[PDB]
This record gives sequence, structure tokens and C-alpha cells, in this order.
Amino acid sequence: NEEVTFFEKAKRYIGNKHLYTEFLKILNLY
Amino acid sequence: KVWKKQRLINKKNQLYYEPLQKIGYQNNGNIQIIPKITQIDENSIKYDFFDKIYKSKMVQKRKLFQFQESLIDKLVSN
Amino acid sequence: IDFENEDFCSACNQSGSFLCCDTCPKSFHFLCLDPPIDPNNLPKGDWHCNECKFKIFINNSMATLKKIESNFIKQNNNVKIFAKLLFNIDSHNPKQFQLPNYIKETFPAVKTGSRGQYSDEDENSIKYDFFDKIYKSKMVQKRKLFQFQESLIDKL
Amino acid sequence: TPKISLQIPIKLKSVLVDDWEYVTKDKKICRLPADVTVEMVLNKYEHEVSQELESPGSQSQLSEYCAGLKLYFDKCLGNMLLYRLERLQYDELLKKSSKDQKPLVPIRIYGAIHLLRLISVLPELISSTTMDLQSCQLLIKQTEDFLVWLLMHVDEYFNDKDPNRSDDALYVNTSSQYEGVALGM
Amino acid sequence: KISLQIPIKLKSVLVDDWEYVTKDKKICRLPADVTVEMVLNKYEHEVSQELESPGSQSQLSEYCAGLKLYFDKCLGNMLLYRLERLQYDELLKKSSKDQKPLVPIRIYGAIHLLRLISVLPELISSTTMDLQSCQLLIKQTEDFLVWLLMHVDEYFNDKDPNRSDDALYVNTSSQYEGVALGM
Ligand SMILES: [Zn+2]
Ligand SMILES: [Zn+2]
Repeated sequence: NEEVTFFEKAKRYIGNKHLYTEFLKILNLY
Repeated sequence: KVWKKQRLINKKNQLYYEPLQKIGYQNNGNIQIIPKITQIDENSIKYDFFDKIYKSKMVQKRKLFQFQESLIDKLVSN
Repeated sequence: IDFENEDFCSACNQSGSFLCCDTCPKSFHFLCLDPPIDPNNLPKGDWHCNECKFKIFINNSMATLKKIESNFIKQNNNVKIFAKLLFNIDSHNPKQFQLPNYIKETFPAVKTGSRGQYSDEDENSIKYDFFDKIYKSKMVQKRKLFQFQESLIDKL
Repeated sequence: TPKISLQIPIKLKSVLVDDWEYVTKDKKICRLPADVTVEMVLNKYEHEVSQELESPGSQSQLSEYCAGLKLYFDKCLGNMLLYRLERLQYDELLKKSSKDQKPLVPIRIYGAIHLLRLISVLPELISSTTMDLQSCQLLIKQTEDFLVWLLMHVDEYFNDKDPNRSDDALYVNTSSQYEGVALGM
Repeated sequence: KISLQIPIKLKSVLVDDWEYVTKDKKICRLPADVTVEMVLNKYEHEVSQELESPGSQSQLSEYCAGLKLYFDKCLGNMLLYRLERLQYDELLKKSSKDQKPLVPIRIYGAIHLLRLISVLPELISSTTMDLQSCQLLIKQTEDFLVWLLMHVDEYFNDKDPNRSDDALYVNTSSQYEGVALGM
């Protein structure tokens, strides 16, 4: 719910695709 | 402990492997994101991070629970 | 090559009135097809088993095979777990049923015959997080119930 | 390609061997349709599991597993699950559904005995493919969990309670045509 | 033209070394814990325990002793990077001051053995050896590589010398740098 909103806000704010890939890589490493 | 990343095993020789299971496959930290390097999708990692978060909150709650229950045992002993 | 068709129903290794393929020696009873065939309505033309159908459609090309199976497993974006298996059914011909081997040798008083006789002597994410939070709330309330039972038995 | 074994408890093999005698010697067939289809029991199980799982990922695993299990029961029910005789019953429902102008739905009709058969034959099926090891072990674990639950709840779906009441016998005695076709006449 | 197909992970380990004794300026800590002799004795012991044919084990022990002696005689000539040569010389000085003639096999680690193996194709193809003999050598060293890759994380683990201890590598002082590189 609001966490889907979290990840959509991230996808929009971080903006570029590559940087969102990097965010997800960090998240997966954790 | 040490590294979580391979080198660039570039060319034709490298083998990309798509998983058959996307929720609890762990396998490495050498992931490759798509719409032995183990490909995965964004929603999968979404689920896996939610799993980490909720298991972590559950185990934190359980640690507080065992803490408080040992506290209550040592209190009722008194 | 005009090969010989198996006089035993390849699905049930028994003889009878069976339909046979023109590209492989496999022959099958009328009831063994999936779904089984009606003998009054026999197909007009060359008849083949499921294996030959797959062999001619994929044209024995591994690249086309991998392409189609990849496309199908992508189509199983909700049932991906059983995708690899489900892609195997529609490629091969049928066989009859026998329980596994280790199940046979658990009890000795049961025996088999050569005939097969056995005798005794998106919105999904919202829903999933909702299930998460509802079960978590239930569990923390049950923990507080544990605590309250404890506090009442120890105060009383 | 991988090598595995499924550690089934013994009472399940007992139920299967009892079904084996009732299907192979005494000529009894699954009373089609049963009152409780496989759809009902599988929806019941999946509803009885995810309400015990905290994590969203485990629940997604559960739901995908149950959906794939229904799909596999349907796709295999007529191929390799039924013995030489009862395939007549399958062909009978074949004709009936051909006259009904409705696509075939094997789950909403049958009982869970051929589902238990599917579970039993799972080893060779899953081993015959090139599946990687981790997913193999995970699906094995899921099957073991399902069989623990089924062992807990055997009697609701596989016990013939009050065998003096033949109307609750999951297997009806075969009519003359069933043995006429089963003996090859 | 013979070719030796090392597994990829050991190629990565070799390149990792090739950086370590290059632009990070570390060297191999000596005497290491697992020398060459312990490696090969363990290999031969484990493989003779499973092998039943006599000639198999004869060629096994022959390969072992031969690789040993050739490493022993070639280490000084062509297995050392530029930066390491000084440590080599200092070891010779210490041995000759202590009156124990130097054996490379009882001081040097396994990474030099991987260096040797990686060289081996050129070593053989520069010669006039028999085709069957060089072929059996390739098959043999390949089986050695396999047994080594089964245990690759017993020897080639990473430990970051700058923080805890006893990493496979150590750092050099600026004086050692100056003498070895810029003599
Ligand atoms: Zn047949
Ligand atoms: Zn055919």
C-alpha cells in the first residue's frame, strides 16, 4: 500500500533509470 | 567477511541464468536487473526487501518479547 | 521408411485395436489419447502422436525451441513455478499410471503382476502487504494475550 | 539432472495402496463427481496457510504454488494419473462435456485422490527436467509442507466414514460396461 | 599448439594476484602456511586413496615429483615479478647466513604454483617433447586443476592485511619499494 507509494516515489524522484537500478542493487545487496 | 562482486567475465563465454523461482532465491550479490549472473525483476527485489524488512521487524519484536518475558519471570520470582 | 508399429499400446504395453503413427513405431489404444479419441470419428489424413506434432512444429531447432519456451514461461508470469513442467506435457506422448517405486517397497504384503495388478496378500502487492499486516497485528495481539494470561495467573 | 528423494510419511502410502486395491482388484471407481472437488480443498488449504504467514514473499510463494498445483492437476489428470479401467470414466465425462458446449475443467469434478496421485508421482516428473537445484529443494519443501497438512487432515477428504452408507463411498461399484471395456471385451 | 584451459575462477585469482604485486605494491607473506609440498602431498595422498590401477598412481607420483623439482629450479628464473626480487635476495642471504641451502618448495605458497601452471603451455610448446607425453601432461595437470578448484577456498581466501592479521599478502615499506623497484 503506502510502501508501493514509497517505491513509486523513489522511481519518480531518483528520476533516471540507471540510478534506480543502482538503488535496487543496493537494496538487494542488503 | 569479504567481497560481494565478481569481475567482468566479459564476452560470449559468460552464461546468464534466469531463475525459475523469484521470491526466496538468494544465490549471490551479482544480480542483473531485467524488465553465473542471476537475472531478476524489480518486483522480485521489492518482495525480497519487504521480506527482509518484515522478518527483521518480526525478530525485533520477538527479541523485545523474550526480553520482557524474562523480565516478567525474574519479577514474579521476586 | 515403412517401419513396424508396436503391437502393444505404447501407453499401456498391451495389444488391441490401436491407432498408430506414421513417423514413429508408437501405437496407442483409443482410450489413451489426451483427450482420448472416438474410433467412429477417425481423423482424415496422416495421424501422428503428440511427440511428432512437437517435432515437426519446432522443426528440431533448439533456437526456436528455446524461443517458444521462453515466451511461454514469460506468459506464466503468475504460475512461473510449474512453467518448466507444463511445457513438457504438451510435447510428449502419454503413458499409464503406476505408483512410485519406493512406495512399493514400504509394505511387503502388497504385490504387483506383470499386467499391473496390485493385490494385498499491482493489486496483488497491496493484498499481500495487507495479509502481512493483518497477520502481524493478530500475532502481536496474541502475544499481549500471552502476557495478560501471565500477569493474571501471577497476580492471582 | 539433479538427484533427490521425497520423504513421504507412511499413512499416505497406505491411503494410496488402499486406493490401488479398490481401483485394480475390487473394481471400484471414483464416484464422479464427488461432493467436495479438489478446487474446494485446495482453496481451503491456501486460505488456511497464508493467514499464518507474516511475510508477503511467503504468501506469494503459497499462492503461486497452489495455482500451479491446480493447473498441473488439470493438465495431467487424463494423461498418466488414471489406471487402465477408469480412463473409461474419463472418456465418459469427455463425451458429456463435448455435448455440454463447455471447455474441460478436470478439477471442479474429480476428488482429491488423483491429486494425491499427482503428489506421489511428483519425484520423477520434477527430476526429469533441467531445473536448477535451489528451486528444486524449495518446491520439495513446499510439497513436504503440503503433505504434512494432508497427513493432518486425511479423513475429511479420503476417509470413507460409515462404510455401511454406500452413498458416501468415494468409489462406486463398476457397472457391467466398465468391466466389459476393462477386460478388453 | 597445445592449449591449457584453466577454470575461470582460477584465472580471476591469478589476475587478482597480478594486481596485488602491481599497483597496490604488496608482496607474498613468507613463510606461508601452505607451501607447495603440503599441497602436492595432500593431492597425491587423496588421489592414491581412490585410485586402484598401479600405473595411474605411478604416473601420479612421477608428475608430483617432477612438478616439484621443476618449480624448485625455475622459481628464481621466471616466476617472480620485478617488485618481489628483493625479498628473494634477502631470503638467500638469510639462508646462506644460517647455512641451510635454500629450497623454494618449503617456503613459497601455492600462488606461485598457479603462476607456474599458467605458464606451462609455453614451457611445453617451446620443446621437442612427444605428442602423447605432452598430452598426458596436459590431462594430468588438468586433473590437478580440478582437485584444486574443489578446495579453492581453503588456500585463496581474502583477508585484507591492513586490518586484522595473517592475510596471504603484506605491505612493503618505502625503503623496500625504493630498493626493489628503483635500485
Ligand atoms: Zn491403451
Ligand atoms: Zn505417434
